Amino acid sequence: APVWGCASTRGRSAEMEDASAAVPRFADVPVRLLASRRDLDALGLDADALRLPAHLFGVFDGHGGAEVANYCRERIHVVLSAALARLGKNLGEMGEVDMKEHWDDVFTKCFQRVDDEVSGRVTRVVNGGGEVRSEPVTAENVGSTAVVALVCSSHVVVANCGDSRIVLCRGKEPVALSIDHKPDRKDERARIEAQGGKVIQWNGYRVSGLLAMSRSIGDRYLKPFVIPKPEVMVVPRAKDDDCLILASDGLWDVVSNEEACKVARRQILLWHKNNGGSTDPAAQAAADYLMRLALKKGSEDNITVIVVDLKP
Amino acid sequence: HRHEPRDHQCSSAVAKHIKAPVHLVWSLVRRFDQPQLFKPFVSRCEMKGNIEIGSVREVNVKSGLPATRSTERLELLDDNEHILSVRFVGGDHRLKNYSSILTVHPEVIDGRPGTLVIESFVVDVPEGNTKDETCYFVEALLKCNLKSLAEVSERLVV
Ligand SMILES: CC1=CC(=O)CC(C)(C)[C@@]1(O)/C=C/C(C)=C\C(=O)O
Ligand SMILES: [Mg+2]
Ligand SMILES: [Mg+2]
Repeated sequence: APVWGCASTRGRSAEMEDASAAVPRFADVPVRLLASRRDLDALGLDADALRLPAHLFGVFDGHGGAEVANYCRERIHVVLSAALARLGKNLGEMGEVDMKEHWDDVFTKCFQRVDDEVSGRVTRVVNGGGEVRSEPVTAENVGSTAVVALVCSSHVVVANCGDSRIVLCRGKEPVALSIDHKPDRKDERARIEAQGGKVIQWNGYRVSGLLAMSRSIGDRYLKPFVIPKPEVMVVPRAKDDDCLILASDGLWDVVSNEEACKVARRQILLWHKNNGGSTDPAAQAAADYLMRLALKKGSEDNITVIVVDLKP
Repeated sequence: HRHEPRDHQCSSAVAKHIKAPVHLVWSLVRRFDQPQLFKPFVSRCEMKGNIEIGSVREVNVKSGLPATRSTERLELLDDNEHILSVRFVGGDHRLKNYSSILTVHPEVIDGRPGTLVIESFVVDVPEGNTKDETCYFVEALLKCNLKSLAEVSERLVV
């Protein structure tokens, strides 16, 4: 049902700490978060009973280790899918509600839940029942970005935590769907300093002079300055839409938004002109191209690219 | 623990109570060739020869930091008086002329034998920063190290 490609490499680094997830039909989106019950009652349709499939895509740039990025790959889509089914029922005996504010809650409480599992603040289930673990997943200096996009036929919902990024090409011109959580961002400095922390310029603006981002999963040794709260944006799809690009800093450090969009469209069209849970050859070709464009431009970091085609 | 910071330098210290006997803690601190035994930020460490004054370890740190490698020389290692002094003499980091002193002391904690660890340092203030920023940067790392030291120590008692 969903058309995507994923290119991922160790790159010129000794170890791989990037992780990614692409889960088709991972959940059904409660339509009550996309449209009001009254508008649908006027058509005779029951918003609570309406089925709309969604897909999840995620990129997790680990730092200090791969274990938290890997844990995000394995748990976010599961925690999220369960929250959406629970929310779908609680809307039964509920009235109208702020959809913006409910998308914030479900993604925030989801990221917060994976962060709480990673740090040990809650017990977590292994071996699909029977086993439980309560000790932290790993040391307190390991973390990971999380940029995830929930995709259905009518909307793209985006949740970002860290300096990974997702970019939408709408109308052959790029649109940033996330804003990097660099610690020198005016509002992030204000937040960190209000907490009693410091944003120090130390080979780049860093929290406590250490971490080059203001939000992430894990990294409990930098709390409460570094936090897992994501920025959520709900983006109605349009006839203009070209594609979706999720990537780690391994790509965005050497490729601009404009360039990443231009190359993605071209590679998808380029593949269709020459040719009149599995990946799509055209999106894949755009993902492999963007990965190699990052290596050919001198990127020394891990590189992870997901391309999602928004047209056919 | 008396350092004399020069005009172009800062200095501070951090302490930690460990619920383990001195001999147990110090057995971990003294292995100058394996600081990854308690430092969560170390990924690799190389050293030739016996641990002795003048020994040099080449440390590689994990990702997510402002640096990747430092070269460190053992300045002082007293096994009767539990003292360890290290100096950073190379690397690609911004801690020039870093020097630390670490000591372990016996103590009674909750009716059992325990340990107090004290670590102080002096380092040049890098170009563009303040004494306060530099001390904050180091204390955050040291507090984390002594945090890890306490965990591993208290785990060896069981
Ligand atoms: C954690 C880290 C990051 C740097 O930017 C410098 C350096 C690589 C030296 C360091 O290993 C510093 C470690 C410190 C201050 C103390 C220690 O280890 O006892
Ligand atoms: Mg990384
Ligand atoms: Mg990276």
